[PDB]
Amino acid sequence: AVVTQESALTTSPGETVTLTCRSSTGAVTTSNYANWVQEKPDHLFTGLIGGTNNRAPGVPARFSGSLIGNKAALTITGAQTEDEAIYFCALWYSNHLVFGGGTKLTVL
Amino acid sequence: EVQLQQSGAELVKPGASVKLSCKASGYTFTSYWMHWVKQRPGRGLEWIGRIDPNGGGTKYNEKFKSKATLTVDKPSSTAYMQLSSLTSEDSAVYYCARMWYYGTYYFDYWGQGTTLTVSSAA
Repeated sequence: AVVTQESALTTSPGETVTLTCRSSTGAVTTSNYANWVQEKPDHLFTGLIGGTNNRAPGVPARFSGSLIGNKAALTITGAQTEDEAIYFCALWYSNHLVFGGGTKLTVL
Repeated sequence: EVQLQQSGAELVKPGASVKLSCKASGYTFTSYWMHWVKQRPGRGLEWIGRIDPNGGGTKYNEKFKSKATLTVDKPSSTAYMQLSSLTSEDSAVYYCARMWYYGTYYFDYWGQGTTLTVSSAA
């Protein structure tokens, strides 16, 4: 299985932007337990959401996860300047975890 | 208060082995799994596997079956990953990242990463 994300997306401060996660095997299901992880400059990683829509404690409420159509999605509602970073999704396939290529989010 | 502190940079010869550490603190070590992830430029992130510090049960990426060995030491709240038969393909930054799995799943805290360079002794 191969996981695909948008290479790069551009948004503006305060706007709503949606990042997606694609599974090459078919539609993303709740059994894929989609995760979303954020990478900030200087190799600073933070987990945001797991199990599709479960936010880790302490993560800003503006980050939400869901399944939209055949993919898993990360919605950033009211993008902040500090949200500019690389976002990785990872899907579970019944024994192993596979990361997407990551999405570079630019916030104008 | 939660911290995942990984060992310092490593420089090793091709064909050798190396053991990386991830010292956990600020929480119940045995309550969260610990994943290991590999980062190489232009290659995003690559899952190595995870270990359940409660019993030391592991689940690996089949690609890393014969490469990585995950262990933990409960008393020192430290998770380890050994990488063997090193080649230039193993040169990367490695991270440990904890995961909650009781009722739901999610990553949260990640280590700062440890850089490994597989280099021939001139």
